[PDB]
Amino acid sequence: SALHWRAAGAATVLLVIVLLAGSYLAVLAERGAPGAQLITYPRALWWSVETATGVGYGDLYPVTLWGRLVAVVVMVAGITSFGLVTAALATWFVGREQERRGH
Amino acid sequence: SALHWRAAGAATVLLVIVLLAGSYLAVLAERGAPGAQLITYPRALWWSVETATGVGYGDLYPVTLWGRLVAVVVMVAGITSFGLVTAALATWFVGREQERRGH
Amino acid sequence: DILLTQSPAILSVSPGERVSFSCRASQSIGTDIHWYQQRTNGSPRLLIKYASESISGIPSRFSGSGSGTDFTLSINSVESEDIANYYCQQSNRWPFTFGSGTKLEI
Amino acid sequence: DILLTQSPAILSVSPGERVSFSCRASQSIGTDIHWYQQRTNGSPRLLIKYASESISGIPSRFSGSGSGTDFTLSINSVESEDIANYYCQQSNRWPFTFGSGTKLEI
Amino acid sequence: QVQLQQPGAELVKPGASVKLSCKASGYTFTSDWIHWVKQRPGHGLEWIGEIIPSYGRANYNEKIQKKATLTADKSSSTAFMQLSSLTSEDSAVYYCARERGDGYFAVWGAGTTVTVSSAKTTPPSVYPLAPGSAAQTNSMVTLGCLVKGYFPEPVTVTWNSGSLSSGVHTFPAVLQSDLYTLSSSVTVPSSSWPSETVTCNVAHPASSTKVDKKIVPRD
Ligand SMILES: CCCCCCCCCO
Ligand SMILES: CCCCCCCCCO
Ligand SMILES: [K+]
Ligand SMILES: [K+]
Ligand SMILES: [K+]
Ligand SMILES: [K+]
Ligand SMILES: [K+]
Ligand SMILES: [K+]
Repeated sequence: SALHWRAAGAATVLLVIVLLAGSYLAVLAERGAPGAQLITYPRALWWSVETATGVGYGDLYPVTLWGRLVAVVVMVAGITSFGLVTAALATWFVGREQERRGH
Repeated sequence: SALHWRAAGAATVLLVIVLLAGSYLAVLAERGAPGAQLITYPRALWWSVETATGVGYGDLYPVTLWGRLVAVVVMVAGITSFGLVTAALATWFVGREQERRGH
Repeated sequence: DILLTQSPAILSVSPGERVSFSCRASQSIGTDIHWYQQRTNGSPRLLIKYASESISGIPSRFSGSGSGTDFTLSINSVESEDIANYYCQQSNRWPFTFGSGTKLEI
Repeated sequence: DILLTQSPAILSVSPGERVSFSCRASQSIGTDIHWYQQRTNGSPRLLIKYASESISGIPSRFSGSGSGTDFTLSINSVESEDIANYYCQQSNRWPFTFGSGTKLEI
Repeated sequence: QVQLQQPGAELVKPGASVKLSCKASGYTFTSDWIHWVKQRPGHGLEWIGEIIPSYGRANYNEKIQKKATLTADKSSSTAFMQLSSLTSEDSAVYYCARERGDGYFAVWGAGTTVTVSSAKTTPPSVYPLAPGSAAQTNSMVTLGCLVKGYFPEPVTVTWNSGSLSSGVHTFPAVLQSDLYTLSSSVTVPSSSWPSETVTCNVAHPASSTKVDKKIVPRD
């Protein structure tokens, strides 16, 4: 296994950790704030996923400072992970095209 | 430090500047328009981040022409910055794979 | 905060007859409502979770329905052991809140 | 624009008794409500910000609660210095608006 | 096994403070929240606050005056509620409940009856209630126990250590001169008494006393 496929795997594992920790911390941050909906773990996890994927339906979102800071970490982890996968795919294709051209 | 890691760092710093200036200008543009919610700085900043990351929960959005123009700049700055990071990661992986193959 | 209205406060029914308790939320809360039973001098007891989901150990004559703002707890053929106070509770928005409660009479 | 209803306009209470002022918004405004006190011939004075957040220099007997459309300012054990007019104000949507005010009597 | 264990009662003087406990057992997760609910006699359930033991953070009902302070001990799996500066308005049953972080209260405690009063603790006197010599009997016979002069509430009256539940009802206590009094009724087949023993069990957790009283025919 080369570097790019290693970093991609690591980013995927790390993303899973961020989703789980993010769901836990979001509930912890949002409870205590009147009107907050991000307050139970199952839907918090669903919120984490759609935050990391950038979909953001808007059915759930943080209203507190720390809940929003947690969200930012989830967003960045998502953008970085999927960005790291795209870069890895590009490296794979560049290398294969390099061999195909006999260089 | 090579070019790609330099541009990535510059894009990150520039993005931070856009988020701050964007939050300030959004409030300035949205105040004066009845029904506007993007009118206080703390949540405007949160709006800027979720705009730059493309998440867009829909809890906050501009309703004025200039507020929307500001939003467009924030979006593009976000897409460009994270796009510049992905390109930098790809260059890093291509270079390392190049060495791994002894070329 | 979310207000849960339970009316009527008292429900009189004949033995073996179907009864329905109502719970109305001050705003839309999907299906995040839960039902509890409290007999005289007893502690509350979960009957239905998430509006309609049954609980292990709870008689099949207990059921729930509704979504949004209007929720209903139903008892098929009321028997003597069902005499108690019935409370609804929401978990959609913080803080959790309880309804005022409905007493069942036979 | 957002209308803030304060009823009743006058609240009579006995000394040492807990009192509660109500503020109702014409639409949902989260927790973007703020409370001010204005004594006779005085300027308004911030008591509570963002529905429930306490302010430095303000006696601990002053508290706030609520979210969405229904908000409450409370005073634990009303004393003579609390005699004033009480206004709520929203910052959720432009323009900012004030409630009609509630007068406290002892 | 009982997942949530609370003390039966606590007597508090006006102005004093008390710390209620709630020892948890069964499955425990990092996503567990412990809640506290206040119920005044004749009234409904009122949410007080919550705490997450795995982190120690607590949240409180903003709509009411904060007289509670929640803490937890991970080593003993016990939750605590510190009630301070109590008045008669604070006299109620306080339940603790466990939520698996999914919004509903799966299990509740038995409840701790808190009485705020200046009066002194008094254990109950239990007297037997057997029919008089002239009383005729049908297929059933009615016996009883007189639990008189105790403070504060509550008392728990069982018959034959719980084995005799059917045909049993205990009346609400009456208050007079800072002392409570109630009776408990039991109805068994006439042929079964007194050949098969009948004994009431009166527990008064406020004074940590539990007494028995065998019901025998009048001499
Ligand atoms: C990254 C932030 C960790 C979660 C912080 C908990 C916030 C406590 C709420 O007052
Ligand atoms: C890029 C736009 C700068 C902000 C313009 C302020 C708009 C004035 C509102 O009438
Ligand atoms: K996207
Ligand atoms: K999106
Ligand atoms: K919407
Ligand atoms: K979106
Ligand atoms: K959306
Ligand atoms: K939406």
